[PDB]
Amino acid sequence: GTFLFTSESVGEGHPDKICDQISDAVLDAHLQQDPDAKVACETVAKTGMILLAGEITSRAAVDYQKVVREAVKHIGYDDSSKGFDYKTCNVLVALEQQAPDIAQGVHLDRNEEDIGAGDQGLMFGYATDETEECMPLTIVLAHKLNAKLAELRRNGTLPWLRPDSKTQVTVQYMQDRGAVLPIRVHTIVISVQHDEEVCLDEMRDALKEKVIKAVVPAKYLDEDTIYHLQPSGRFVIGGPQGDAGLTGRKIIVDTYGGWGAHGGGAFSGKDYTKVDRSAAYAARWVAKSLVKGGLCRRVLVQVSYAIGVSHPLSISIFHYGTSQKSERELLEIVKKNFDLRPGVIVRDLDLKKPIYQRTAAYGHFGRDSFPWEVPKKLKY
Amino acid sequence: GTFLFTSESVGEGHPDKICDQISDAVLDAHLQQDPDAKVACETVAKTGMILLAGEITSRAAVDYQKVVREAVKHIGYDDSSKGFDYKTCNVLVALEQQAPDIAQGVHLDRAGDQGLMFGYATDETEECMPLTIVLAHKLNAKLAELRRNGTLPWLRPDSKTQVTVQYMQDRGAVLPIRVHTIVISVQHDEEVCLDEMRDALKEKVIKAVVPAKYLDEDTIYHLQPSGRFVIGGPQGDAGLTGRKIIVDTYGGWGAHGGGAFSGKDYTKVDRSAAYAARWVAKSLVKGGLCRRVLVQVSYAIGVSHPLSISIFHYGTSQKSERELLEIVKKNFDLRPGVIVRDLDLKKPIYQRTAAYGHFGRDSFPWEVPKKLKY
Amino acid sequence: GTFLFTSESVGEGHPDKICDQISDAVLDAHLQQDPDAKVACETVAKTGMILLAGEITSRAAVDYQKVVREAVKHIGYDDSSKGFDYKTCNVLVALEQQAPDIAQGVHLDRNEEDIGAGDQGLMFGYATDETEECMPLTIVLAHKLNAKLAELRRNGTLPWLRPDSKTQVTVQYMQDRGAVLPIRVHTIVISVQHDEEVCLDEMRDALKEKVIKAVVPAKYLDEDTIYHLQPSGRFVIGGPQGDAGLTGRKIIVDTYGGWGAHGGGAFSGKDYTKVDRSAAYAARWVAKSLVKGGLCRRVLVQVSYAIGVSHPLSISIFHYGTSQKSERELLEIVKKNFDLRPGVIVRDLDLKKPIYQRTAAYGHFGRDSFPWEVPKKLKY
Amino acid sequence: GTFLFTSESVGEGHPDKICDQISDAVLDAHLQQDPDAKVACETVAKTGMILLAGEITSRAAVDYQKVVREAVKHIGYDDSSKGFDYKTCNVLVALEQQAPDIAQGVHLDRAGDQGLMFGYATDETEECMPLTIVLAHKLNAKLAELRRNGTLPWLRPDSKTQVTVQYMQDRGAVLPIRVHTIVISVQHDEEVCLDEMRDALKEKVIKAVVPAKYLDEDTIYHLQPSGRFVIGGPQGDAGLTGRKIIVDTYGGWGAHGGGAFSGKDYTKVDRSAAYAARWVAKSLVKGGLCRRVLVQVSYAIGVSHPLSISIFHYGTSQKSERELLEIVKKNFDLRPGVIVRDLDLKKPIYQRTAAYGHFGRDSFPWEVPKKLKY
Ligand SMILES: Nc1ncnc2c1ncn2[C@@H]1O[C@H](CO)[C@@H](O)[C@H]1O
Ligand SMILES: Nc1ncnc2c1ncn2[C@@H]1O[C@H](CO)[C@@H](O)[C@H]1O
Ligand SMILES: [K+]
Ligand SMILES: [K+]
Ligand SMILES: [K+]
Ligand SMILES: [K+]
Ligand SMILES: [Mg+2]
Ligand SMILES: [Mg+2]
Ligand SMILES: [Mg+2]
Ligand SMILES: [Mg+2]
Repeated sequence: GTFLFTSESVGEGHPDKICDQISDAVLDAHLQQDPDAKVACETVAKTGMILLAGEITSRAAVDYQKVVREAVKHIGYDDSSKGFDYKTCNVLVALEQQAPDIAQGVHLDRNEEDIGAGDQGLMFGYATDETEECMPLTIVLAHKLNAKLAELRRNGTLPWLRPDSKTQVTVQYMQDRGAVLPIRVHTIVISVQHDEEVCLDEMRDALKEKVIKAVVPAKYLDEDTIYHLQPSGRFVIGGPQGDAGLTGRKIIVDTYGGWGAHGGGAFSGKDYTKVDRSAAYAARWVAKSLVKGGLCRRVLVQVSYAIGVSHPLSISIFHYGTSQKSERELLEIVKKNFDLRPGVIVRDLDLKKPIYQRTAAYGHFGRDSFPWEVPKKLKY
Repeated sequence: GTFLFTSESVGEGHPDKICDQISDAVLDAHLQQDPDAKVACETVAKTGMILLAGEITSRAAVDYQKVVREAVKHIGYDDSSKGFDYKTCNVLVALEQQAPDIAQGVHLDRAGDQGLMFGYATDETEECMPLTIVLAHKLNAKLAELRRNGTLPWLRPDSKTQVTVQYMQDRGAVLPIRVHTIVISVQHDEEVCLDEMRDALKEKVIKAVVPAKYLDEDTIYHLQPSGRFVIGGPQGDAGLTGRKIIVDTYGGWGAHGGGAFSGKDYTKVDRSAAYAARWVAKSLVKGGLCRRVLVQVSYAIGVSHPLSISIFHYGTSQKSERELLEIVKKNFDLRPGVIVRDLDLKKPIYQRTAAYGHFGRDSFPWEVPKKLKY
Repeated sequence: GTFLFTSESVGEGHPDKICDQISDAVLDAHLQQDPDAKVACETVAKTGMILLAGEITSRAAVDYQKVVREAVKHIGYDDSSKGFDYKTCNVLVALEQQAPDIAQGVHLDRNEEDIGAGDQGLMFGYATDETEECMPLTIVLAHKLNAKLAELRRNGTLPWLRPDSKTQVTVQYMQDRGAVLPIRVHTIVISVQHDEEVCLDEMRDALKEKVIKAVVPAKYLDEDTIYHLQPSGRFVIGGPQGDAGLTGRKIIVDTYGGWGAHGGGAFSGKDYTKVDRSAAYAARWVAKSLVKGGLCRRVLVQVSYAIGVSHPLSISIFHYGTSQKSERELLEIVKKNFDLRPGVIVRDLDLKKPIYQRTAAYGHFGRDSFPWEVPKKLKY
Repeated sequence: GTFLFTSESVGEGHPDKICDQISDAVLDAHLQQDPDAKVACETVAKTGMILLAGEITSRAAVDYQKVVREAVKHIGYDDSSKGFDYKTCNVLVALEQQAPDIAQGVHLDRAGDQGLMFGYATDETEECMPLTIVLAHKLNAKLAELRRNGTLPWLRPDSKTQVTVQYMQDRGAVLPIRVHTIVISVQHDEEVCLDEMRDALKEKVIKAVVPAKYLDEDTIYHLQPSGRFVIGGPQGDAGLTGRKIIVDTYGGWGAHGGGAFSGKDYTKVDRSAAYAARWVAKSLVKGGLCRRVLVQVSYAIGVSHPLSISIFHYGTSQKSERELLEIVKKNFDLRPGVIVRDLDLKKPIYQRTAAYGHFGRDSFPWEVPKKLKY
């Protein structure tokens, strides 16, 4: 019955993640001035360049140079020696108005609850009782390891740390009547960018003692746990230098780390009419409500939409055999407790609030301060 | 016992898919001249612009003006009236190409990344793929065919489809009963009327693609649901490489452990090993060992052979998951270098993978089952 | 004593001129909302692309996509068949704030009259009594031929005309005690973009009869005047297609067509603190005031500046031998009648007004509606 | 009888001059592999960005990453602290290159543009150039020399200079009396103080460059007149090719009929014929025929020989303007193809022309006088 599972996470300096964070900084800037801004901001990062491309219709007046550069500064790129500098990089902007064909078809002249989905697509929600955050342990640990790196970097506990990082966590699992039971951490891989003025031995020791031991519960670590710390050796240069990144290229990392399923839509740079984000958030909220409500131990939720149509086209519940209720009974409960129109989801989850930059690293799910992470008390 | 499941696909002129096709055209162009080229090509598309970005190690000299413009012409974007024109678009090249290692070039006498790849196969179609995503793909292909042959000359290249199937289950296998809902949105000229479009989409597209047994009086049609789709392509929506990874794979079914395919050469194990894991899954189903199967392959830093393989048959096999694993190990060598030899992955066939799905197609080595010995 | 002289002019669709006009559309957009905007907007045009690059510090909120596209539409590029389309071209924007080192050094915390020159440089003014506009006849005729093409194109008199054009006018001159006397037009070259649906014979006839005869005084045209009309044959595609243009690459065309001298500075995209524009305008005003005042028949004026310094570093007057007064006497007259500080020039010539897009084709000099073309009555 | 005249020059790291040097580096790279390459390369520079745009017909395969980055490194922009770094800048390539004509490539057995070009020469310096622009150039060169040898290591690459000379005239010749005003603005580090900079600029730069006879107690110095120039290069001011055409030529003296030089091959007659007209003017002065001279050469559509040549000697010749014209016609063939052979203009020497002036330099064929027969 046993298996290994591995999830990845990347730090704020990974070029794909730079792009997600910039995209969401641009979104939040619009939303601070215009709660109804329509935003579809894609970011591209490569040697010496950030480019913004997409569609925005907004009453806000946003200084894109400042927003981009300040976000790059926040990430921690302020020098050639690091591979990238917010002060001297190229910032190119190709942002236009949202197509009138789209605007007319989705949101123009409609009451808020009746706003059409901004696009077709499918979205999944997932939850699992194996952690208190109702997330897979592999992806929880991978994200927490990258967050701890950035925390220690920014407060000066390990001042040699730089922004680019990647972590991979392999956990050995047992199964229990469709639930999954994590038993031990099999392997932890951590690669992190660093200043020239530190040796590998010191870094590797710090990674084990100040990062891994601070984050991973001791019960899961044992004599046979494999540690690959700076496995490729030195990593002085990182970020976009000799690399290319794009918004929405870490969607598995952003969600459940390979668990459950994904509908393919990216989250970052998109306002709530883009169901790729708002309905995946709501479906997470549904999944977590079902598990915390004690209706199942593990659950996958699918929803889908058509451009310009307010209501979901389909809703599906898969409980992995972990409920006394049938999947049809759970679906009926979901339909009685949730209204998954984007114009209702927006009110329920407060999705005009400019909190999206916070979502763009360390996973969109599993943190308690977001409204989709507060379970709904269900009536049935 | 019944449930719904939904998958989508997009056309060749969807802006994200334009980028996947260009990224793979770039890969193919390199491989044609240098079979050992290393390519990590990202494409970005917005109004008027094709931007290429990324890292290449290669001996090839590629004419990007030609490669990009021919791809765009082939997709069908050849006039400003359509929103994009291969003749007049801006091709920006930001690719960083270097020569291969000098010392090894003169060495005339001749993978480590912790993660997992998933393969999936189901007997519900002959493609060994979910019906939802098979139909979604074929609906886009049909639109391109009818556009290109002049049957529906009001069609433009950008299209999206979505199919919801009502299924029942039988001992872990999934049995399609009927198509519940079809969405089609396709870019169009300024003369055709909405009634005429909706009729053609049902009668000449959907009914030519979906087996009649799956269509009934209750099937729901959302055809041109936005009302007007004249602006399309990159003009309407920015595109990037690797933003249709679920379209490229299994449509929400099975699992995905991360990574996009297009614009990456065969040494990127998250492409090559995903193709191998598909090959294994399809071999098990076509071999009659499983009706449905998820093949999960983990690789470790410092091991070439997989760290571990798990086979999840959903209860559709008489044999245990452990017995199937033993059959897999005796019949497949999933070291990444062996994969690339067995599936002939140095050949420039990647552009063809970049629309209508990487899986389920009638034309790639990973879609040819291996005859298993056991 | 005789010589030939040739000047060129280009139409609004010439790729360099597209860039000047866009640069000045961006300037005027800023100035409409913020009269004190600092603008240094360079434009680049090539196949399917307009890029803006430079420095702007302004209270205005400017929609660069709309400003660029509307200017391209105004020029007349709205279809692939023409080589360029405002609807579907790429517009990239790389506009940042003016460097604080520059701002502090030039204009910050200073009274308006004491504002420092925005840069060092040298500038020339020129005037000549050979036309009523006080301009060389070669450049007057070259500009007027391109203007007449755009006029007839836009009002539908010759609907096959497209925006790209180039004209070259060779005039035979005599000299008269340092003045120049135009005698005859030696050669007129006109190339103009056109729709596919017209033949060369019809175009050539129209160019002679509706353009050249409407614009060039009959006295200068004779039996030996050489006409090269569509000399390279068909010209269906023009503008940025397979070409590249930049702001400030037509500075000779913009000024005196090869006559007098040039200090090297471009005009378009620059607010009045950039002496490259404001002091060249003032020096034109000085030159024209001297000629119309009857102090000389032909005159060249030089001025120069240092970054951050309000006053000119040098002023020089060269009268070609066409005055009874010495060059030193004329200089003394100029210094008594003009204050060539940029902060004074701005008030005299009304240079915060958003009229700059009008300057960007058909020459900055010679038109009566601009304040630098109204002679100052001189006291001496 | 005295007057002032002012000319300027800029350093290698002035952003417009960066672009001229890159455009000509691109030209040279093409010519090194293909002497018949046609090049019209525009460079744009702004914070973090080198953009190449333009049309090329050539058989060469050029590594733009290398050509651009090496040029920037050579100029001295190698760290973010200086505002620009060759290591980390974005190189965007939008050049459109095509192969030469297929039919003529197989033709194995082997200019029309109405306009004028001006040449100018003056005996006031040995360079045969105005003192104003000679001094302005040399002041920038001195700054680069002292920066590069570590004498003044607080110097950065971006610099501008301007020199105003008080002249008298003698029968049309111009005689420099004294330097009236010097401006120097040069980018600098964050540690050096303004007093120290101003002293070094006067004592180690100006006094090492300007002949002492021209400096006096009344010479006006504007050294670092802005007060602070730490931000510089493309970060501070966008650069473009062909925006220093007066710096490249005669500094306001003589005349200019239009056109920039850099990034254009020898078949662009407004480069080649401008060089020839300089050659003619310098030959007349060095031959003792003129002290000062403006050579005006007109070309006509459909004539290879110039349509007309006028020689304006300002009264500095015993011979009439007509007699000088006859000497020019007997000694020079100004057909553009003959020019390119005589001045050896297919050689890749253009990058060297792109800073410190095209005229007056000790190293180009157009600056070597022709011995005249008359
Ligand atoms: N007016 C429209 N109606 C329906 N779909 C559209 C429209 N415009 C663009 N699309 C499609 O939706 C995607 C996301 O906006 C585009 O890439 C395109 O395929
Ligand atoms: N703070 C400054 N002081 C003086 N000159 C400057 C400053 N910043 C830039 N420059 C120079 O002036 C030019 C135009 O702004 C630049 O290319 C640069 O050479
Ligand atoms: K059990
Ligand atoms: K998009
Ligand atoms: K006379
Ligand atoms: K500039
Ligand atoms: Mg999507
Ligand atoms: Mg997309
Ligand atoms: Mg200037
Ligand atoms: Mg400049």
